[PDB]
Amino acid sequence: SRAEYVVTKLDDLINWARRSSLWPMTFGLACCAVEMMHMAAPRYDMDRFGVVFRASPRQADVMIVAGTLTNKMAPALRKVYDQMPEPRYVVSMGSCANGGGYYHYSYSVVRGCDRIVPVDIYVPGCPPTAEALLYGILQLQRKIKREQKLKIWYRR
Amino acid sequence: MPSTFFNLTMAFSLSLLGTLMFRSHLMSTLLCLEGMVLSLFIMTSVTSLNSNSMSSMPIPITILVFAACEAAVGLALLVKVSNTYGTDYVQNLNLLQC
Amino acid sequence: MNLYTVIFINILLSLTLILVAFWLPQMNLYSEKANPYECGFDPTSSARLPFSMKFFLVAITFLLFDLEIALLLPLPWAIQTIKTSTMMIMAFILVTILSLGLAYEWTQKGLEWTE
Amino acid sequence: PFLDIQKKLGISLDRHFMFLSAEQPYKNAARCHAFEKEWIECAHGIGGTRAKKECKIEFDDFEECLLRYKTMRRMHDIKKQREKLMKEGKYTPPPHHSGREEPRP
Amino acid sequence: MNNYIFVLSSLFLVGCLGLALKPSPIYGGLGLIVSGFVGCLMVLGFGGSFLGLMVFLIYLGGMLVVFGYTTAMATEEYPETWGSNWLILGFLVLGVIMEVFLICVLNYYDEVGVINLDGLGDWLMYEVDDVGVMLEGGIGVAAMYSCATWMMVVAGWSLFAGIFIIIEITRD
Amino acid sequence: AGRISAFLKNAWAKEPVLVVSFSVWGLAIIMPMISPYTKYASMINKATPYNYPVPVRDDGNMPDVPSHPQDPLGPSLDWLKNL
Amino acid sequence: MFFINILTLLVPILIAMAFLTLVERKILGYMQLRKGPNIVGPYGILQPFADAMKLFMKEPMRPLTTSMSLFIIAPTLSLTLALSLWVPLPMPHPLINLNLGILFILATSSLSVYSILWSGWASNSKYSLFGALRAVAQTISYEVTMAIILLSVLLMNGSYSLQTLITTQEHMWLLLPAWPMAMMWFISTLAETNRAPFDLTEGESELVSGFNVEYAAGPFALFFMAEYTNIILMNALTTIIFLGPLYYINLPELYSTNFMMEALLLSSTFLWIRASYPRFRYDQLMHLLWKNFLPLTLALCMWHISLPIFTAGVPPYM
Amino acid sequence: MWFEILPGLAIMGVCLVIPGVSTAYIHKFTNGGKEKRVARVQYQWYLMERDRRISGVNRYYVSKGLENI
Amino acid sequence: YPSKETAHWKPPPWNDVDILKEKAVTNMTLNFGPQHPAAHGVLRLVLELSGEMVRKCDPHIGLLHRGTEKLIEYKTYLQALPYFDRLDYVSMMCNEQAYSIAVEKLLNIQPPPRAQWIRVLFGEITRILNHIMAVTTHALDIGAMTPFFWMFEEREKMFEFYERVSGARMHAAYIRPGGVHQDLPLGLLDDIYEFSKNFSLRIDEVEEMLTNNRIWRNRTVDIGVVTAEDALNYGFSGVMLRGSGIQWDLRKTQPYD
Amino acid sequence: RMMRWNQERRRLLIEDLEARIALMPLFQAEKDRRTLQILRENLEEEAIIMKDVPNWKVGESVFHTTRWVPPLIGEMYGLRTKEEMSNANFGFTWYT
Ligand SMILES: CCCCCCCCCCCCO[C@@H]1O[C@H](CO)[C@@H](O[C@H]2O[C@H](CO)[C@@H](O)[C@H](O)[C@H]2O)[C@H](O)[C@H]1O
Ligand SMILES: CCCCCCCCCCCCO[C@@H]1O[C@H](CO)[C@@H](O[C@H]2O[C@H](CO)[C@@H](O)[C@H](O)[C@H]2O)[C@H](O)[C@H]1O
Ligand SMILES: CCCCCCCCCCCCO[C@@H]1O[C@H](CO)[C@@H](O[C@H]2O[C@H](CO)[C@@H](O)[C@H](O)[C@H]2O)[C@H](O)[C@H]1O
Ligand SMILES: CCCCCCCCCCCCO[C@@H]1O[C@H](CO)[C@@H](O[C@H]2O[C@H](CO)[C@@H](O)[C@H](O)[C@H]2O)[C@H](O)[C@H]1O
Ligand SMILES: C/C=C(/C)[C@H](O)[C@H](C)/C=C(C)/C=C/C/C(C)=C/Cc1[nH]c(OC)c(OC)c(=O)c1C
Ligand code: SF4
Repeated sequence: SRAEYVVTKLDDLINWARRSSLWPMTFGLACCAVEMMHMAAPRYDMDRFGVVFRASPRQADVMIVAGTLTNKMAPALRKVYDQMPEPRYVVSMGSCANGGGYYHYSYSVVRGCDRIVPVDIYVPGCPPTAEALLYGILQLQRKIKREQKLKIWYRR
Repeated sequence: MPSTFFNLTMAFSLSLLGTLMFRSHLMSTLLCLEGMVLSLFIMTSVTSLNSNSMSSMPIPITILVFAACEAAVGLALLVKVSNTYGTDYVQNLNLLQC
Repeated sequence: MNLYTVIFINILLSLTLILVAFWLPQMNLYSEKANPYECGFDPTSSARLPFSMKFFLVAITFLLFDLEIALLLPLPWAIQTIKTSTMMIMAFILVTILSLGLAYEWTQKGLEWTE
Repeated sequence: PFLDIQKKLGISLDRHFMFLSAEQPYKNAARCHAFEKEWIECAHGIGGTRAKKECKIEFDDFEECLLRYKTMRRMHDIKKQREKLMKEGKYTPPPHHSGREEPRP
Repeated sequence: MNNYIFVLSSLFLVGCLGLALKPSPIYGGLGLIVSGFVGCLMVLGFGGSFLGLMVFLIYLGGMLVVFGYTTAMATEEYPETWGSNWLILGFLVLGVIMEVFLICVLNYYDEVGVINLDGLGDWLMYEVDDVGVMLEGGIGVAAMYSCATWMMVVAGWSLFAGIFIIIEITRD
Repeated sequence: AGRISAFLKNAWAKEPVLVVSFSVWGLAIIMPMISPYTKYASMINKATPYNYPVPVRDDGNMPDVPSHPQDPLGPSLDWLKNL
Repeated sequence: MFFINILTLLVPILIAMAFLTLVERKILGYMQLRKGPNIVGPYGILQPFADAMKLFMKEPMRPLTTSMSLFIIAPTLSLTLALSLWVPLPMPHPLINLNLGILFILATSSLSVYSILWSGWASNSKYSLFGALRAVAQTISYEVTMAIILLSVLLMNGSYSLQTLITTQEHMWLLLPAWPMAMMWFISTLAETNRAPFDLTEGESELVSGFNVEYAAGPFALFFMAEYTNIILMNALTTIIFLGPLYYINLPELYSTNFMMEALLLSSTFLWIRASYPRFRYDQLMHLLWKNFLPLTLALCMWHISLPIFTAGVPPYM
Repeated sequence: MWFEILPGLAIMGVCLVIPGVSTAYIHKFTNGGKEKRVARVQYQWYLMERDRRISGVNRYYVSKGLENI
Repeated sequence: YPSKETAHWKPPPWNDVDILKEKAVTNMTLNFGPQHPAAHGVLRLVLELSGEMVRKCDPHIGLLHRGTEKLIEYKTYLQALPYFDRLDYVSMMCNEQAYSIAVEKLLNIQPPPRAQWIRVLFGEITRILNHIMAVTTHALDIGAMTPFFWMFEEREKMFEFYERVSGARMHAAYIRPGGVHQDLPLGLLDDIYEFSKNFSLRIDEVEEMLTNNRIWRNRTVDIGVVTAEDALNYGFSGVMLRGSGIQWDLRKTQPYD
Repeated sequence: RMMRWNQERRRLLIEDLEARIALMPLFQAEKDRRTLQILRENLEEEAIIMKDVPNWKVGESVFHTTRWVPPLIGEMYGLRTKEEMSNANFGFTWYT
């Protein structure tokens, strides 16, 4: 119907604004965070996609888990994630974050950040190259593009 | 003008009540001494403007000049009261009964 | 009247944007989201405890100098007087004692923050 | 004063802006300059106690110019009597009091 | 617009009522800014200008310092607000009732003397030189540099001495 | 007289803000004393006519008070036009 | 017709504020050897509107420890005073013509410091309280000199009216007889607007975000709109005071166009400065302003008191 | 390149000229093709009030010259 | 005259100096990290604060303890090599060399002449890598963010040399006990030389922005002063030693390769 | 250049003030007449309004002196519309 069509284009409108402004939380754990700094470096310039690092979880949209999550740091990662306003997305980057990686069998490591927070995109690698992370970030925008919140509200 | 002075004068009385009726903080009693300065300044300013007495308009400025000094001297004392007991509560300033 | 209108218009815009910000988004409140922020760990004490002011002496010296601005701001009208010699002499002295007061505090380590 | 030093030295530190009729910047008279100048000249040299009775005419006029108690009273009575007539319906203000005059010049 | 000045003085009154109940000095400093601003608007309504903005300027810097001192010396765990305690909340509400009563009462027994609600606005500006040029309050305040130079000597000395006074008071 | 130059050069090297501040402070107190224009500051302020020049009744013993403003008598502002 | 005149002030300013966020991100980009935004629209021109829309669909935060009345008031005050600073600016004819415009600018600017203080205090968080107590320290630093600098410049102008600066600078910028005060004035405006190397209240490096760390969503958007409006205004004010644009009574369009070019250029230098320097320590900001600028400003105040006297150059009252 | 900054810098420029130009024209459109009269002192305010009274349409900007006497 | 209510009054002190029960000294305790732009990731710096003055520093580490030393025990001497890439994960090939020289000593073997020159070549590329990260991220915390973007373009190019020998931008796993894994690909020394001829201009541009800047000097001069004798007693090494005047450098005093 | 331009502005101000002085007699003549009619027009309405109020003397002064006392704004616009009164109290101060 006309209203169902209008709701669709309003859905694209709000998605587009969230796709075009992803503000990751300044937050990296280990060597994977070095490649996340390279994605911010001139060659890739994530800023040109509208991606701006913000220190405060209140001002951040995306949490990129870029390094190993140990048991000591697990509660703190969850707390800054809880304090992220919604909508909010997690990119798990690297083997350590993806599933433990080189430390999977360590007594002190969380075997994957997805035991602690819900993860949207998994980026393989140890570390993923800055392009691999960039591909993952741009794969998160397409996930948002497929969001259908307003349309589903209409059919409730 | 008649209605304004009554409201201004009652404003001064409320702050005199505030100054004379302490609570805990000494800082709060200092702010009431600034409520009184503000009421007096506004009365003097309105009096001088209404009567067209330009030669009296220096006087409201001196009230502010000599009211800051008290606020400065009052705040300087409040630092010494805090450096002794760690708060500015008036109930602590009672050693001198004996 | 204009100056009252333009500022209500400013206030209403700031209000209107405030209302849209709170009633438009989809809100999901729970205790762990609304706790205070402190870099990922729980605060060890409320933020309302005393916070020592290491520049307090400069703070109250700002008040004294702030009122000495109130004495220099009439100067643009004062240079219109016939008694130019008087206006100038009073102005020079006023600025000079502000400077002499500033020099004394500077040499007394008054501008230095308390450690 | 308690130590008439200013009078002794012949200077004037604060004596020259004591009252309304004092000198003003750019020769701008104060409100009720005429009345006050009369009262201060009436009570000059005869002393305070004599002046309180023998310059009561000058003072009560200055007091009326400054505070205008009788003026507000009088204009309150005229407006309140007109309010009463208009409610009954025995008086309609003139055109020049209802916002329709032929302005001067 | 005939009630304009009456409302500003009524707001000023409350600001000092709230101030007199003495909540946390964070809010007592907020009442002084709003009373300072309200009072600034009164001096403007009566024809002032320089005097209006100065008292607003001076009280903006005073409460800045006062704020710094509150967070360091006059802060407790649960700062009190006007609604924090039922007893203060009672006297703030009751205080507003009284003025609505005192104004209505005193207006009943004189009608003109003190509060003349019947004639608000009629008696704000008494006289005014309609063809004037030199009438700003700044010209009157500026007389300190020529005519009332004594005012400025005591004012300047007050501030000059104060620097010496505070440096000794706060000295270790 | 010899050590001062060493000090002044020293301050000028490492504290020009204060050396500039004292110089400008002291240069502002000399310039009115020696300028040949300081006298006109009062005169120009006195020559600006805010209030109405209220005329005086001509009794008959006023031989140096103009009758008409375009008379060759009275205060003149030629010194100000050609200033 | 006056309401339409508000529209043609508050809307162009708000649009110009938004694109300043884009110009900031691209000038900082190319200065850092990258491109800044250029995907969201042609050369990123839509990037500002995306950020705004996203922030007003973000969930707003109501922390449990927060004082809500001041928490909400503070951002509302911030953006109100940012827009209110504009109504007296003569370009070349102001929307609201005030005799003491300069004091209205000084007084409005000071009152906007309380949005930083109240928000930080109302957040009831340690990092937000650190940010607030730097706002207090920063204001105590620049307030005294900033007012006196204005006094010095206005003794060549004759009044506190902003519209009379147009006439003072009819034949020459005030930048020439006053370049020492312009140098000190310019640095004050960086301190007034919390701009690098003086972004001490925010100061992401030391404080996570300073006073607005607990703010998200639309309330946090209002704080930024206020910050970037002030940048344009303070540089717009500096253009009127010191770089007087060409004014011909027959070509008021000329004054606005020239006024804009210099205001844009000065706004760029704020972005240029942010890319070039490290951040001051807020204790050192006080020492800069009290031990360097203040001694010079008092001397220049005494210089400019005497200067019209011994050249017979007193400005006219009107 | 660096000139790709211009598209945003040019928008910001157009935006900053609308305030000055629109206010100047609106003043002429609401004041009979003349600059909005400025009144700094009481004397100038008196002239406007007198002009408002002698205009005949209760508008200060409708000037009457020698036609009127 | 005693009265029941003042029965508790005491005579004042003989010199007006009233003894007071010792006042509670409480400092503000603040968490500085882990999630903090200056913590370098996983530092929970617990600070005791008086105003903004630091009274005590209490670094809580272990937020990135992953049991590398226990995991190494279940690996061979080759399986364990990549753990050393992830220790100082900004100085990868330098870590591999430290591990390689240890095992070679225990094996009693010598790497061949060319591989020692490859390991010193990449040993010094990694130092330039490490010092860019140290200098610019240090300048980034202080508030100067531009130099970071200039030098991380140079790091992007040095990562290209890591990838052309090993196939990985960071964790090369290239230095191995006994030598290096593969020989340099043809044409790699030209690119290293092309980069090196231009790199000192890059250092010049960063220095033009920091070395003589008065806002950089004020933030760094007289800050964190450490005396020589306390440097040695605290276990410091490297620049923390040579910053204080101590003349020590293992490349000079106990040379390897 | 500031000196030479401020001196020129001082002459321009003197010319502009001399223009006002040349015209104050005409404004002063008009102010008197305008004020006298308005006072006469309130007097012609007090007589109508307060005919039948005992002990009312229409036009009675409140001053023992017989010197001319200029009227207040409240005396002068007090029997007119509130718009006129608001104008006289805030006309100058609110114009911006
Ligand atoms: C009557 C309506 C008119 C307005 C009335 C308010 C006028 C202003 C009064 C300001 C002073 C308030 O007066 C107040 O007195 C009370 C006792 O009653 C004292 O207050 C003390 O006792 C009360 C009662 O337990 C406690 O709630 C309070 O915390 C404590 O400090 C203070 O001294 C003063 O805070
Ligand atoms: C304790 C603090 C003291 C430190 C400060 C000391 C400041 C002293 C300043 C002295 C400067 C006064 O400088 C003095 O200026 C006046 C007027 O300006 C000049 O006076 C001259 O001009 C005036 C008008 O301008 C004429 O009316 C007058 O007839 C003529 O003499 C003097 O020739 C000059 O000597
Ligand atoms: C912070 C709170 C602020 C709220 C302050 C109160 C605001 C309201 C103002 C109340 C003051 C009196 O307000 C209003 O004054 C007018 C004249 O001025 C009174 O008088 C009015 O009516 C009377 C008849 O009764 C007539 O003479 C005439 O129409 C007018 O004078 C009104 O009876 C009263 O309603
Ligand atoms: C020991 C402690 C005290 C020492 C410090 C104080 C010293 C005094 C310095 C202040 C000097 C004020 O000096 C005083 O100025 C006033 C006006 O300003 C002059 O007084 C003048 O006032 C006005 C000027 O328009 C005239 O109408 C009046 O007739 C005339 O006397 C005095 O003649 C002079 O003596
Ligand atoms: C300022 C804004 C920006 C866009 C900047 O350009 C970039 C993108 C942000 C930076 C620099 C850091 C982003 C996240 C983060 C907290 C990383 C952890 C970290 N940080 C380090 O140093 C800084 C290290 O140093 C050895 C580390 O080991 C680790 C593990
Ligand atoms: S996955 Fe590899 S590169 Fe990433 S943090 Fe773990 S060890 Fe480091």
